[PDB]
Amino acid sequence: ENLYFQGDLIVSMRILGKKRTKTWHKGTLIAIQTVGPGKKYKVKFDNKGKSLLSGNHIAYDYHPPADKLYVGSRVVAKYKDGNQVWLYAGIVAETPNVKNKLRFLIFFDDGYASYVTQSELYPICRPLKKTWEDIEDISCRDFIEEYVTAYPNRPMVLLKSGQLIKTEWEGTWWKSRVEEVDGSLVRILFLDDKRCEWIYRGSTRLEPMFS
Ligand SMILES: CC(=O)c1ccc(N)cc1O
Repeated sequence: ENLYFQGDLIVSMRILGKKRTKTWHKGTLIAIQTVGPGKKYKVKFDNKGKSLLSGNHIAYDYHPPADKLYVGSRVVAKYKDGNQVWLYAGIVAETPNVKNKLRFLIFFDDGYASYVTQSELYPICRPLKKTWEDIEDISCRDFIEEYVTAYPNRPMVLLKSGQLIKTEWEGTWWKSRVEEVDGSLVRILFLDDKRCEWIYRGSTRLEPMFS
């Protein structure tokens, strides 16, 4: 059947939709379709191109109130990529507290982690019951499932600036150095390449965690 209303969604609403590039873009909800127990949402992107999407592949164009966000919430967030920014899907790993200077920690679907503000988040409209089950990469999906279900039990390595450690990249161990710590994240310098990455302190990419 063709619907005009479904839960709090209404045909003609402005929304965000997931493109095949896996980045998220503004559009209009132009149709809602049922096939028995299934629902699909037809979106016209601001370029006139159209997709028929599942409810976990659309998000509201508004910032969620803090009482609606939990560890494990499915969100779209601002993803900082060199000098350019995209909207990309992730999972809430931490809500604001004194130790994180009142920020949200996001674990993005590609395995990147970053702190963001409430004004950098958008809630997915129809998340799955197990919110991690639409993460395409198997190793990223299994990590989130264990993290979210074990919380608040979170093994982490205590690190200090200047500490020499081994860090994983492309399946092997690299000589690296701790440059800075920010809450649950550490900035690692790869010593041969002379470039940095922000990594979660509970990641088995850090040899001390792995051991
Ligand atoms: C270790 C880590 O930071 C991490 C793991 C899985 C994932 N989907 C996203 C992530 O950010």
